[PDB]
Amino acid sequence: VNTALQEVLKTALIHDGLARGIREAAKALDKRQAHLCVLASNCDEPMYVKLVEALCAEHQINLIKVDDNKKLGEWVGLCKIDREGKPRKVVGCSCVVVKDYGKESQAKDVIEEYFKC
Amino acid sequence: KSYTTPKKNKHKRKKVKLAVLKYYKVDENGKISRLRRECPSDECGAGVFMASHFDRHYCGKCCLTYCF
Ligand SMILES: [Zn+2]
Repeated sequence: VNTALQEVLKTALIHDGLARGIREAAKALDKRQAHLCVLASNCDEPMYVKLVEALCAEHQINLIKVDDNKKLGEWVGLCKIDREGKPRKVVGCSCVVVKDYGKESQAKDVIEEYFKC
Repeated sequence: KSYTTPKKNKHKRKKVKLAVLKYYKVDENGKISRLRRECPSDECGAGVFMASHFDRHYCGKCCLTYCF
């Protein structure tokens, strides 16, 4: 389902739907337009993870747990420079909220059924 | 050309580490409590919080001031 997550977020960023960042995630959750969110772990985050988890669990949003931050930055793909191989400077990211209008994808359907079941 | 009054240095706006985390409060359960107020304006309806100064609250997007 990770490949489904990466494809749906790529479609969301193509369609200018998702938001990236703690401030952006809070804005989406408060605007009640959020659909999914991602969070990293095993980091020096004493109350960061607790704060975002409570925000995610407030009302009807899906949660995805990941380990690394720079890996999540690779998941979203913000530094696709030097296309002939590895990106030259990988950026890190912790919280990304996925709001999508172009949800017509089998990846979106599979991940939605996975969260529903 | 020479000057007498020293040049007025530019305003260096300081950075805040994890400024988002200062808006809510941490709890072990799945509940949310908001510390500071939120602007009830039209453009910023329910997502943009307001400032918490020492004597009044303020929102710069619509220039809304709430004095005590
Ligand atoms: Zn406002």
